[PDB]
Amino acid sequence: MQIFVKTLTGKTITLEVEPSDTIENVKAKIQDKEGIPPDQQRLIFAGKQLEDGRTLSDYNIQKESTLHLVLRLRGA
Amino acid sequence: MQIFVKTLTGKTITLEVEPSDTIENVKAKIQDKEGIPPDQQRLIFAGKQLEDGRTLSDYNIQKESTLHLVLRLRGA
Amino acid sequence: DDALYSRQRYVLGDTAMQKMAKSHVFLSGMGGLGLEIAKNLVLAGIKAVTIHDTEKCQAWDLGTNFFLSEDDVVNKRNRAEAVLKHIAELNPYVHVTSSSVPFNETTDLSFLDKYQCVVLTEMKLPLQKKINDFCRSQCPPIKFISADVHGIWSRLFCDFGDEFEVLDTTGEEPKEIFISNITQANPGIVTCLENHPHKLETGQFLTFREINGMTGLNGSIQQITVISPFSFSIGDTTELEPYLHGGIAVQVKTPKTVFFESLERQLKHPKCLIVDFSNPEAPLEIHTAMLALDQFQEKYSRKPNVGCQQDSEELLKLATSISETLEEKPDVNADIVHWLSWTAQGFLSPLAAAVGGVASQEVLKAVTGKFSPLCQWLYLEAADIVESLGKPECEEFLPRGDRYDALRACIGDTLCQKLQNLNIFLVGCGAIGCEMLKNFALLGVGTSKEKGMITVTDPDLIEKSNLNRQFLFRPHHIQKPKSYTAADATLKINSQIKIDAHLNKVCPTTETIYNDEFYTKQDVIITALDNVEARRYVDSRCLANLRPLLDSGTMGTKGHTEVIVPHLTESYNSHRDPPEEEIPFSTLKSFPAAIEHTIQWARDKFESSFSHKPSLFNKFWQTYSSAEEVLQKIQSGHSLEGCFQVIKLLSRRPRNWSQCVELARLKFEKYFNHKALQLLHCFPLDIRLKDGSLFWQSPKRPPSPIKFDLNEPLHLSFLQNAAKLYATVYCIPFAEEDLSADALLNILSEVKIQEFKDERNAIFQLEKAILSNEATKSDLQMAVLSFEKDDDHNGHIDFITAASNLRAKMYSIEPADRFKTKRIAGKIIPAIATTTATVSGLVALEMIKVTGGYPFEAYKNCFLNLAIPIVVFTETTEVRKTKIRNGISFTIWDRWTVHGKEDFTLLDFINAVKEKYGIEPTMVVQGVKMLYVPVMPGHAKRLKLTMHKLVKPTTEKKYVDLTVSFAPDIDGDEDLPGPPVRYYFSH
Amino acid sequence: SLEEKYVAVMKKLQFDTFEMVSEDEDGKLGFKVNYHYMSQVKNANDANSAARARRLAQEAVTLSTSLPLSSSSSVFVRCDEERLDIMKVLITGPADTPYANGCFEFDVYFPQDYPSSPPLVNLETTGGHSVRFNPNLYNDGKVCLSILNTWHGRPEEKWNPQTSSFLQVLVSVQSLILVAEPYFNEPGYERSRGTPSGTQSSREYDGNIRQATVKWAMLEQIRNPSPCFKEVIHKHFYLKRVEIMAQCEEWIADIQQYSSDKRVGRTMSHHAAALKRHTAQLREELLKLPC
Ligand SMILES: O=P(O)(O)O[C@H]1[C@H](OP(=O)(O)O)[C@@H](OP(=O)(O)O)[C@H](OP(=O)(O)O)[C@@H](OP(=O)(O)O)[C@H]1OP(=O)(O)O
Ligand SMILES: *P(=O)(O)OC[C@H]1O[C@@H](n2cnc3c(N)ncnc32)[C@H](O)[C@@H]1O
Repeated sequence: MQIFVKTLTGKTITLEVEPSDTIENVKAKIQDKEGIPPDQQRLIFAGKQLEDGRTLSDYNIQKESTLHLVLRLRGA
Repeated sequence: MQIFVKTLTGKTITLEVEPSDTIENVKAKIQDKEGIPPDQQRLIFAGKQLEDGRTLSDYNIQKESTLHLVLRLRGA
Repeated sequence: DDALYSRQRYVLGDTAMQKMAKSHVFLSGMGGLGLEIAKNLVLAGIKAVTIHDTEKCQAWDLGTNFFLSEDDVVNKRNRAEAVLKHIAELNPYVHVTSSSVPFNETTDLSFLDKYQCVVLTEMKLPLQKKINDFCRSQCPPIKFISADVHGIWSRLFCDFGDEFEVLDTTGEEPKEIFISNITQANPGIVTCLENHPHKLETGQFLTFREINGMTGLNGSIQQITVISPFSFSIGDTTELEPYLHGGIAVQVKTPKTVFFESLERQLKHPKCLIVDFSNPEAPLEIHTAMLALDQFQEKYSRKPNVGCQQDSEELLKLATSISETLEEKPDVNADIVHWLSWTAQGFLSPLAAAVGGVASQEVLKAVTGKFSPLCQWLYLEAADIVESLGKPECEEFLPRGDRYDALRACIGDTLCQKLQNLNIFLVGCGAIGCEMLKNFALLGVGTSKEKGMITVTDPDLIEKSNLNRQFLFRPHHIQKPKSYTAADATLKINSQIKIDAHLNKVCPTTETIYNDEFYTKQDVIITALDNVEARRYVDSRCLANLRPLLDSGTMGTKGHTEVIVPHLTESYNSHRDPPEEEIPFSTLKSFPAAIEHTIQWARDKFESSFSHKPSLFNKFWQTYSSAEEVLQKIQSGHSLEGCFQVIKLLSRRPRNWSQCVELARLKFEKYFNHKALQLLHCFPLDIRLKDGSLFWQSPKRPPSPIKFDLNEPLHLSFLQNAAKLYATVYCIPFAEEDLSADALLNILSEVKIQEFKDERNAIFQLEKAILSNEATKSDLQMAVLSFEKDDDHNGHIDFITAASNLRAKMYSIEPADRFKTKRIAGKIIPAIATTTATVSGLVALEMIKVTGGYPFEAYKNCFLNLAIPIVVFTETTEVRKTKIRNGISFTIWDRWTVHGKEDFTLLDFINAVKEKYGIEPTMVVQGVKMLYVPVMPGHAKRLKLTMHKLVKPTTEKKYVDLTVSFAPDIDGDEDLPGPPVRYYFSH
Repeated sequence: SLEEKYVAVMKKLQFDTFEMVSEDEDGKLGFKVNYHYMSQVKNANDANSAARARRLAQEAVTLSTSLPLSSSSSVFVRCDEERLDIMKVLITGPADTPYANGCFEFDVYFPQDYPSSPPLVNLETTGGHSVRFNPNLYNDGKVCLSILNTWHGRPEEKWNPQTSSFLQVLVSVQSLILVAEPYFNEPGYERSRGTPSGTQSSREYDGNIRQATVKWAMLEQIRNPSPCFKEVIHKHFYLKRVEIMAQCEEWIADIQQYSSDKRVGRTMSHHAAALKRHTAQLREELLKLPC
């Protein structure tokens, strides 16, 4: 089951996941190629942020769907 | 004669050894208990890292003592 | 001048800055939207800007324009002329002109070719079509932009001709990778170093250099095909030599060509941009409804009347007719049409502000081509406000004859009345703060005489560079409190505003004045801070008072908005932030590989040499009055802290200018000559490792000693700055003429340079200084400096740049200019007005969502990056459920209470907790000061102590809050966290 | 038998607390003892951190009993009576090392965000920043360990809040840095292991280290013991006086055997003279030591 994530600044990543896979492992499999801590990244899908512990079936995430990664800012 | 052990993950392993047990043996022996590679199998008892050829009573260690694990060095 | 565009240069660049000059842009229509876009564009600093309006000022416009006043309304001036004076006050470097030439179908468009971009506001659609057709046919084509706002709806359109060229897709700097292995295969393979994945995408371009073995690849360009995270594919390499080592690759950017459409062609299938994936189909319906409204306005030459049901039916029929005509034939949202009909003639300020910010950014994209422009439509709206309103009465939306008629038509009188009674608290008066104040003034927040009050605190004084982004101040306001200047500027806009301004800085120490009752009196808190620690502190403070909290942050073309509501959402501390990384110490000290390494090394050396040592010297010599006393104590063997360093510094104290010059020469020699020699001596070049790999392999780069030479401008600047700093630090006066190259050359003509290779010596030198009368009280004083980035004459930046370039040349790495090094050293945050304005609009928009007590679903959080450009909206985090044991659970909003007395003891507290909440704790700490831990010795008897004595509180506080924990159900586990408990000393 | 008495006595002084900072009515913090990070402690006035308290509370139970204790080497720890974010740790040089019966005090601070970040570690007994006792060490007391450094490296070589513990950090130090051949802790020179040049370099390094540690590890401590560890120091050295004297004489005999060399003769003679000078005073310092 193929899935894509597009973070800001135009970066798009290709991921392989399975529906019963839970969210903490979902965010874990991106660290092997990006290095960001799983607790350091926020993931968004169709306007609902993915809470820890659930799985893709909970959020009805299908093949070739697009999720995004976001970060907070500090400057003012 | 078993001896207690405290590893990095904190679990207290206590496995039967012999007074004549040489560390070459334990290098392979404890490998799969956590998958820890032999090079990363860096240990100390009496606060001192051990040597493969010597036996337990060579250092005059007692039964059911407790030693600890450490990992590979790397500098600044 | 960089003193005005320091921040802007980082965002744009020098070449884009040059293209920014010699620019002319035409504007039509100075409504609220036109006013704010002109303000933003003037803040940008375009050479020449032309504005136009044929209308006249009216009293109703006072609620939409913050520059108009009663006199202009009385005099019925043309809106183009009544403001032309004020806009010039922002930037004298900007030439501004007004016009009032009537516009119609037969008006000649030839004169418009003078400019290069045109933006239209409040214009009839067919004439816009004609203008776009004319402009797009120009050679070169002239950029066209259209935008409008009606009620709670806005429309964005763009056209840059059939073909456009962009010189930078993203603006993010290319990264650098190091080569671990290369395979002479068809196609070739290159392996990344251990760890550090290349993080690339197939199709990108790159260049190489400094390759051993495969030297023919140096200076060439390939296209990649990523295979693994640590490997990829390149062109055929079978024809070259074997890969020995080395090799540095960096991405090569490429310009991209985009395409557009005519307005009319886009009208049959607008290419909108999705900003919310919950309803991706909504923008098509919004476009259809906007088209139907335009058709109605054309047909009846008027806007629909609020509550006029027949107009609603006619507009719905028109929308049905248009929707089927569309290429895709979308559905019809009757609610959308009804709401648009209800508030067609309204006007909302924050939405206009955000639209203006994004439009100004698009204008910058048009004039520079720096970022990827939007293609080719955009629609923003805030229907959630009226979504929870149900079915209101049109009577509440009727105007009463005040400046708030438009907003009353937008939302209803009662909501506005609630806005005028709000006590709001704001922290920080940065760039976002001024926009906040402007929006509040336009919204009439807190204008009620009975109630409604604003509090702002900031210790900062006005700075020259800040005026580029902060508009509420003026150049003649330099070195003045920000709060009072901002308050006066806001009060000038609207007299009814009641503002409280402070110079205070929020921090744990000043918590006394900002006591809990102060927070409770306030209704909501807004943050505009630049550091995360203040965010955490304010969030923790407001958590104790259960008040809504709002936060936003910005950097360049990126920003984020967060909303916090008690009992419903999570806190800021519920999520972490990426901490700043630090390079391994050994790399900075010995083997730098990046320019920033040398920059930080120079900064740290400056700090050590000019702050730490003088401070230690002064502290040591204020500790001991008599130097002879110190010598006597040393001779008697008494240990003294830091004695050797300070005595070495004292023995090496210069006396005159030439001594300072010699000291600078010696320090230069040691810094940039001897270290390389010692490193080579300890580490030869050819030494290998156990695997045989050479010690001087990448990323490590062998250094090289470099000989002194006065002729070098780098040398000259370095020595001049060092001598000035030494003279200042030792408080020895000098003359500027001494800095002449000839005089310094004469000074250095007689100085030797040493070659390259305890208590008794220190005592001897101290006694020699004593007998030489070098131990006076004035000698036991030392100047201490502080780093300054805004001072253009202290030479700190010059010295740091010279040192960084010198150390870079030590390791033969490319140097950097003044401004890049200045930004890197100062951690300067690039910023621009467009993003700040847009995020301010978003915050103001959600402010009324907070005010109305809307349900959880209405609130949205926004993340955006105008560089792409891209905008995303989400629903905020729901508060999470946290259970402990026996089904007992709590959230972040929980806090338990205990009422004690004068003789209350610890066992009493423990038993009372066990009874009231059913479970007995195991640990108590007041903040970070621990009060009882059973593990620590002697804590058992602490159970029999008065809480007043054990705590020692302040008399003003009638209570205290403590941290608690409970034993886990199974041993070997962490104590289960619990909500903090507020103990009361009495009833 | 003597080692048994030593272990029994030192066991009771394994862990304890002390009063290091007091407050007036204004809340100002007065440091009764010398500390390295007083500025950071004063600046970090926020008590927002709470998970750190739970983590330290869980840790202290393990720290009360699990500390190593033997005649060869041991560790000691002191903490504040009220605060728990500050800690002084004393380490002794293990047996069969150039650090035999040394004494080394380290300042450790715990950041507010702990355990999200590794705690701060520094050495204070550096002889006034004069001596570099180890390739991974520095005159300022800083240390080269990637495990503490939060840099790219490896995921296994980072401070993982879920797994890494400060006690394991202490355990890492002894047989990894405090080794019998610290000159071979420097990368690149282990490549030349077995060559006579490396042997001579290691010998010179060892003599330098031995004289440095006899200077700044026993005499300085007995003359000016830190108040937190005065009694520990005195009770240690008093029960070890004869053994320490014998081993010192052994070192003095050992070093002079290379004075006949030419490549390192001058350094060896310098080290021998210094060591004899230190031992002369150390003898009487021992003889005057009360029980
Ligand atoms: O005080 P620091 O910033 O730590 O710099 C010191 C200092 O050099 P400066 O006085 O030029 O700053 C030492 O000299 P002294 O103050 O002790 O006389 C010098 O010692 P050397 O003269 O032996 O070079 C040492 O260099 P090193 O650590 O190589 O011994 C160097 O350290 P950095 O240049 O790395 O800061
Ligand atoms: P940018 O610098 O434009 O905006 C930040 C402004 O906030 C002020 N500020 C920072 N930190 C504080 C605290 N703790 N209290 C009050 N004001 C603060 C800066 O001075 C900027 O004006």
